[PDB]
Amino acid sequence: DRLEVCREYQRGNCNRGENDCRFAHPADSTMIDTNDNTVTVCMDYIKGRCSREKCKYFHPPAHLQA
Ligand SMILES: [Zn+2]
Ligand SMILES: [Zn+2]
Repeated sequence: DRLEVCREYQRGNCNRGENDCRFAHPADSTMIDTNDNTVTVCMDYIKGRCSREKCKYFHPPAHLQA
């Protein structure tokens, strides 16, 4: 899974906010591919199985997985 990052979020301008927005709002420490502005998803998280203390892969909220 490779999710499109919210360009408005990246420039400090997302008026929808993270909860509503259907694009990714990744943390500054999260792996991002600058070639296409996507974040590769943590597949463990999708299954409720990510127990890593500091995972560097995007954990998509429920409304993005929908
Ligand atoms: Zn957004
Ligand atoms: Zn994870």
